[PDB]
Amino acid sequence: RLYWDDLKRKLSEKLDSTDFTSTIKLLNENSYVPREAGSQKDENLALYVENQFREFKLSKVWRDQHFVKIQVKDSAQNSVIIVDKNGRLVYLVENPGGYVAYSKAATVTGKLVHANFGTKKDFEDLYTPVNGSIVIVRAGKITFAEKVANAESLNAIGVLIYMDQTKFPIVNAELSFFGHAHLGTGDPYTPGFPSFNHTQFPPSRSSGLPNIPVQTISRAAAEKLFGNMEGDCPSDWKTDSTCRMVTSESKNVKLTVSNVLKEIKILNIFGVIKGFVEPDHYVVVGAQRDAWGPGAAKSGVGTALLLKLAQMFSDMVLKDGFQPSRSIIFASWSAGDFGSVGATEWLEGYLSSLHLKAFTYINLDKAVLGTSNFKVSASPLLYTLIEKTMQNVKHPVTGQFLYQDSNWASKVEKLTLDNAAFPFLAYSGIPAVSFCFCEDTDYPYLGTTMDTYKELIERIPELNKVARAAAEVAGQFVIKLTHDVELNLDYERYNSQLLSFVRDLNQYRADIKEMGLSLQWLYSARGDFFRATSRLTTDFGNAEKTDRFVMKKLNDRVMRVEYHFLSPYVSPKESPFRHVFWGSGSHTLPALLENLKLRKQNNGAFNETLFRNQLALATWTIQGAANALSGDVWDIDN
Amino acid sequence: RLYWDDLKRKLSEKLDSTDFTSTIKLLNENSYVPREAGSQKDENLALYVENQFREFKLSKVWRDQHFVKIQVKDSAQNSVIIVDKNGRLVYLVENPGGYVAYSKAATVTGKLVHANFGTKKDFEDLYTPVNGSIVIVRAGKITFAEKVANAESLNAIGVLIYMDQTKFPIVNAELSFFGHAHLGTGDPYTPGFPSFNHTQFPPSRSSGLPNIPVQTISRAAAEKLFGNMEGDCPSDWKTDSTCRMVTSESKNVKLTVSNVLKEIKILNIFGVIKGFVEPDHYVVVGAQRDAWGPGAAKSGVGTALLLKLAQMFSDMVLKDGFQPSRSIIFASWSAGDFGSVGATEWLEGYLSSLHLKAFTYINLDKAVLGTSNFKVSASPLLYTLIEKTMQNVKHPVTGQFLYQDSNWASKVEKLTLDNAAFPFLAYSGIPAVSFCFCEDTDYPYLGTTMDTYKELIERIPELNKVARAAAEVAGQFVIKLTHDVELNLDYERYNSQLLSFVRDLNQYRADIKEMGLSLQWLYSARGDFFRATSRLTTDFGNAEKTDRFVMKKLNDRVMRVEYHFLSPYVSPKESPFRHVFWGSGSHTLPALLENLKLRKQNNGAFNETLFRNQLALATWTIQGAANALSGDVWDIDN
Amino acid sequence: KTVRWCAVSEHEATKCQSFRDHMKSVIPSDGPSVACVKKASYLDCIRAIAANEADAVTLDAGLVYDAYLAPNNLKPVVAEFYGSKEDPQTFYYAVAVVKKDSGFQMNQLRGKKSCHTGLGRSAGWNIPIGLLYCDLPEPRKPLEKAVANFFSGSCAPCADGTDFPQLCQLCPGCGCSTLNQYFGYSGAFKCLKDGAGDVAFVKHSTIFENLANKADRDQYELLCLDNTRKPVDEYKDCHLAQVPSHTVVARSMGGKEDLIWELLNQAQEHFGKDKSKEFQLFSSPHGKDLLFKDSAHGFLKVPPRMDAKMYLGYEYVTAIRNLREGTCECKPVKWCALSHHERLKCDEWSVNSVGKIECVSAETTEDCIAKIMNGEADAMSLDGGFVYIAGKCGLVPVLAENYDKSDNCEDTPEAGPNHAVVTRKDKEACVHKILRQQQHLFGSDVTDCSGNFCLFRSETKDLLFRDDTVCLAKLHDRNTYEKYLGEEYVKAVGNLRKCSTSSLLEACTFR
Ligand SMILES: *[C@@H]1O[C@H](CO)[C@@H](O)[C@H](O)[C@H]1NC(C)=O
Ligand SMILES: *[C@@H]1O[C@H](CO)[C@@H](O)[C@H](O)[C@H]1NC(C)=O
Ligand SMILES: [Ca+2]
Ligand SMILES: [Ca+2]
Ligand SMILES: [Fe+3]
Repeated sequence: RLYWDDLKRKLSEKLDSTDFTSTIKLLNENSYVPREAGSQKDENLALYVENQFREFKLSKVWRDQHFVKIQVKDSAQNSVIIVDKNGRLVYLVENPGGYVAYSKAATVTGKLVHANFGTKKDFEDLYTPVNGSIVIVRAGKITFAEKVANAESLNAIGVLIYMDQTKFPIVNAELSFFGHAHLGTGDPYTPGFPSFNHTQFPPSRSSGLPNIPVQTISRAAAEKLFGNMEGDCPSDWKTDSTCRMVTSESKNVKLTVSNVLKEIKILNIFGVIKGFVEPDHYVVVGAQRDAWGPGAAKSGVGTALLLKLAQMFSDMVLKDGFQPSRSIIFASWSAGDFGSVGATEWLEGYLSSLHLKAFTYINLDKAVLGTSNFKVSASPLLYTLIEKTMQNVKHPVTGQFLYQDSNWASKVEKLTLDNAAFPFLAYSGIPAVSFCFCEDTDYPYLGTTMDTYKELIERIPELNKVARAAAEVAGQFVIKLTHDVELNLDYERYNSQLLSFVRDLNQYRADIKEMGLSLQWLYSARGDFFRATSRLTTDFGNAEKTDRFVMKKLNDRVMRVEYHFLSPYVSPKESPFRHVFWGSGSHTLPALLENLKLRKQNNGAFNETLFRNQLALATWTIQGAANALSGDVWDIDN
Repeated sequence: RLYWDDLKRKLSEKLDSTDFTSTIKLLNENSYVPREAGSQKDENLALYVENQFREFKLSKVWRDQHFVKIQVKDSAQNSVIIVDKNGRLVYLVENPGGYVAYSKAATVTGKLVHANFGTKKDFEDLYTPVNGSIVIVRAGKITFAEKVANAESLNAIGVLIYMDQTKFPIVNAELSFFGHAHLGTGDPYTPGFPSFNHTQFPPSRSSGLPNIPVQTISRAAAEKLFGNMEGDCPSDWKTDSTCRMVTSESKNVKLTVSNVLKEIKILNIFGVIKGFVEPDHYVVVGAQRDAWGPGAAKSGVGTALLLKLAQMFSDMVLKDGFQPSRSIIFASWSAGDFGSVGATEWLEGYLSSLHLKAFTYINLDKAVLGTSNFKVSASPLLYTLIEKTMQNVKHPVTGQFLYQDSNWASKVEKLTLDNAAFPFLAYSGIPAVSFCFCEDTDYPYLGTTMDTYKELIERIPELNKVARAAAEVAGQFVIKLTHDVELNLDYERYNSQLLSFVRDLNQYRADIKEMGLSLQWLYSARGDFFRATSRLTTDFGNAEKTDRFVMKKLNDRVMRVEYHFLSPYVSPKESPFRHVFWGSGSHTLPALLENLKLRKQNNGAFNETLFRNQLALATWTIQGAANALSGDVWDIDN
Repeated sequence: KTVRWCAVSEHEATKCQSFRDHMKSVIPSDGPSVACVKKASYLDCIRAIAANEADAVTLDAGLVYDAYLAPNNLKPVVAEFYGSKEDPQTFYYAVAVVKKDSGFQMNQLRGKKSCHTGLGRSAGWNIPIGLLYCDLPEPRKPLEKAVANFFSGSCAPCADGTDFPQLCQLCPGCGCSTLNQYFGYSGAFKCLKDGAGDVAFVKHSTIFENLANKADRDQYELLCLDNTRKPVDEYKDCHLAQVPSHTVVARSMGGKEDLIWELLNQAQEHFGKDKSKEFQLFSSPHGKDLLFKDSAHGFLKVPPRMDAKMYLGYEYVTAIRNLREGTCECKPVKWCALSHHERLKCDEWSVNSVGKIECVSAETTEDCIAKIMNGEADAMSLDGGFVYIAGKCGLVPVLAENYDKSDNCEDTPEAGPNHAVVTRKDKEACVHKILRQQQHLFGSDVTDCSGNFCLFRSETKDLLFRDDTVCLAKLHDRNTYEKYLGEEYVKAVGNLRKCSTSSLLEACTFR
């Protein structure tokens, strides 16, 4: 009855009558002003979202409660002081308000070195060895947990994180910020399994937990520390002129962190709209609810969009007459500041229920930070779904469409650990998308106590128009994926991804030829993957679109490509991020290249026995994915 | 057009005109007389089976070649001698013709102890400590590899395997037998991945490989060793009067094994019959081809049935007019004597292609050993499919039906490592079935050089009638599973299986209450599983059978139960047998009970931290399987 | 708003357009209108309402089963009554009509010619073949093949002629429509009258509809269950079985049930029986039993709670299911739970009984009672107020909760009314057997409920059974809803049900 063009206009008309700024301001009320995970204010907004979902008359509204462990700054405050070579001296630098979650919590003392950002590359260029010394690093480029992980690997005693004026132009220099050092996602005390009372909560701990204490300090406190340090920082780093390299031989720093664990109740509340054709298949739209500070840019916007998209889509079903072929689930996640806990615990608990049933995840967190450019990080398959949406949605400030760069796909950045979409793509194997109307520089007041509604209005004057544009892009993703009987997941796109991997491995063809190894099998594995998508593309062309049975047999083959890229050789408990393209582990394809980079330098770091195994499994992972895509189980060649 | 009764009669008429004995005799020709894996005679029969399949005009006939590593007795023969306390003395006992594959191959010397069968229970009752000494064990009750594994755990230096007259009434006492000591299935040098040239064959070894030398010896050679031993064997064991316990303090045994590895080519040849409704779903029928000796009972019968079932079913499609809703694949496996290698390498290589596509495996190996009783080892789900076939197929000797015992399901024995159906059920998660017209005592000439056609005819006079009965039972399994649009996989049966596990765990309720643990969550997990099958049973009742779409949505939920019982917490490479009911590992349900048995004895063997984790994952494995069975992702309660 | 009505063949189509025209004049534009959809068979009409091409169509009670099955999902909303307008009847008699002095009885029908109303029909298939099902030669599945060999020649409408030629011997092709000479009640009787068949399975009112002469009506006889032939006028004394009345079905969700009944209520008050001479609702000169049956005198509203399985009843739904599948020590008793705590105690009880008692949970107390009706549940405990509601649907109590400690608790019952354990009529023997053994194992025990299981102990207060209960006493007499509660209590809750009425109580009173 209703087509794509009828749906495009019906969505746009609802967006024009929707007031976003009034909703974001309502979430920044004194009642929900502080929304720490498992707090009264977090539950208050949860009950609000539950009732609101129930008011939009959705198909079903249910809640899931988890009991996860987090870390908080308790009675004993953490402090950073400078001491002499014999004992306590110098002066007290600062007692920070902010802290780093999942820290080791131990008193440590020693020499201090500036590792800058804390990138594995930053440490390698350091002229000063980081072994047995406390390192200080700027916020940015990477995750805190990544920052700590790189330091702990070089035997550092502790890590200090601060925000320079250059990257973070903030007036107040006494301002403190929050973060977490857990290298992973979900509750670190329940890895692989959900945090339900069913599991009885057994004694188990994640390997992603740091073994060294971490603390965040203010700009002013860092400058006090630089005063006691000597050596000018290199012009390579875009930083302040106050920046200093190492402490003098007379005085050194002493960090003491004493945070304790706390068990809390998290509430994950969902809302679903049942489909008419295939209700068992569903697209999930998630958004973070909790925030350490006031959270306007972090969770304020995301939760406002979640509620409004659930309103607009429900009105289109009941009133307009829109019939989705597949279901839509709206999710309000909690404990997101601690590493996307709520979302990862749900994926770990209902893994079997959404196996090959959930085909896409849309993340609404941090969708609005600036206004300059539009940035999206997603799976290769959603690439075409985005490209089509970009040349259909206009920019909120200018008049031009979002599609301006033809080679935008090559400038797409990989999903990071702090993103809520990471666990969906790397652990579960569900194509996820995270879009942003971002700025050249990240939002300064992100993890601070100055993430207020007022600061958001001052930085982004036309907030209502940008939030409407954000909901329009997200709204067209839902429509496109649930409206037509053909899935918009482009399996074709990936061939560029495999070609890129083999070209990078082709550069080291001489080193592979030297060993008793050939590359011809990886050429075929890649080639067979193309022939598999080419055969599937023709198979879509030679089939009737109106027939339900033929289409379902073809769409199920499309829903298996992301799953087949999850390594079937590693344990999901020890290495949850099984995905070979965007995961972490020796099983991933990037790690195969990273290991072979040590071979060219002729040092004792390259592991030949590990590389022969890495190449063996990856060749068969790409081949197995190719064989399973087309030709059944007998039409395969080799 | 044709129904069940029309199919039953059309199959029976073809069976009456089929001559089986002539086929088994043709396979025992001088051309295929010795069929060692990767030998000329093995390839000869392979080419014969390929051509024969091609002559029956099947849909497609294809071959898969693997390059696996096996062990063989080479130039240096293995020997067993008795020596004095200072050096070489005594006398030479025997140089065996037979050997044990995948042995450590090392010269060892020491005291000898009779561990009887070699069961973990047998060792615990031994009055003589097995630590630091060579053990001798009878063939039977369990696998060689199991025999060795139990010995190596108690620090034994080596293992000797012999066949007593009581269990094996063989005239010739100089007769030698073959076996393998690898605790697992498949090529032990390519665990988790297939043995293809694509993997480049990296340096990797299975943990199932024994670290101590193993050798098989004849009855006569054992009696020579008993002559030098003292101590009478207990009446508990049904063994010969020659049986002696330990060697004297003056003289001890010296075993030396020197087998080498050999790379060989294995050919796996398949034949498929495409279905008309759902060709992508298929049932697999496999049979072993290779044999160390002549192999009449081991592979002679199995391969004869494979060829004839492929003939009869092809004639029903082309001539009679039989239309199977799902495909049928006939498989001729090689290297089966080495631990079902051919079959496991195929499952490890096309794992992705048969995920949720293969719904049953029928094994034809060792279907005919005796005539007394009918024994079947299979999954709980096929239980009802068997019960129905047993009250439909008549016994070849008597006139009565096979269904005589009402409580036959409770007397079903679990599948063992030597069975080719084990890898299908425990690794892949495909319900498998293995039936036998077995005898009270196992076939004596099984792994020997006396597994000839002549010996088979003498022991089983009416071989043609028993092979026809065997093909009739296997033939009705194929029909039933491919004829009707409803799957005959009974998900209901399993509830008895879960009830059995919780009752066994309920006996130790006092020990669980003592710790900070409750059992109420496992009661619900079990209960929720019943409610899930009950809801699915009613859902079949309220749906139209003629409708293709509704049925496919229901049959896909049935095909997921076996998969959901495979642990999703353990690595498929390290612990391939993921299945929690019939696998090996700390992840399995039996292992949870076995670990809690050490708690009641108050010794330092019970691991509380391991048990709390074992209980946590298993509770959620049963719960997750329940949640995923019915109610989608929002209709679930808790 | 317009209501799309489905018509089978040309005959019903001509009556539909005439019905659309006559209703348009007497009813204003603001009121309901009638539209017509052309269809070849009754199966095409069911698939049409499911695909939103039609809205409502009248079917036989036995064809309602087919309409309930997914993905059709149709619920009966308006049912027609027979007899008279003063005394409505929601059930008709199914009888077997044969020629006078033929020499054949009910037990001897093999090799005889038969005339059916249609495949899946109550009086023409579900009942006649149902009694002779377990006497049919093997195999029994498919059902159509066994009837083909039993009768020498048969005419069963709406049946596959290519696979079963013997069932379409008397009527070639097996037409599902009025286009066929032998279709429906009146068609199956014409199959007997013309001399094509020896036995015809129709309704008791079919003879009076086709024959008006009293001398011609005495030329036939009715076969009884005890192999006897009785007069045609005596149909109450000699009949096969009583079946539910024909009903009009619509979609479960968005099937405008309130709009269809609003249309049909005005149809009977303007063009009903003996109301108008221009157009008749239950009569047509083009054919018999078109749109609605000629034996019908009006329509009655079907309660919202009553679904298709409830409309037919346990006795009839099970009969159809066993007729298609092939079915002719006690089974586990499925207990019904209300809350989370009740099923948590039930699950522990399930394991301790070793699969003798299972658990099936429902949303409310009223929903558990409905599950015992269709077969999803077996037994549950209920208070005196709910025993009246359960008893009116067709569930008899077997056990009573005794709160007084005595020497013989199970032997002697208590009066108090007390909480009673109600169950289905066929599970009376099993429930009273299994639960009696459970009381001997988990009944009255010492303060060891911390270690061992106790049935009459709960985590909170009153779960499956009340905490102040000593034992569940067995009733010596077969007590019903009136026998257990007494003559005084029944009148008390009956008057209270008038002001405070539940959806299930109104649905069970319908039949
Ligand atoms: C779950 O466990 C927590 C303690 O970790 C307890 O406070 C809560 O009441 C329990 N809830 C349930 C349903 O067991
Ligand atoms: C595979 O490798 C073996 C050696 O292990 C070699 O003999 C054979 O020719 C190779 N075949 C292919 C297709 O590479
Ligand atoms: Ca977890
Ligand atoms: Ca392998
Ligand atoms: Fe009827």
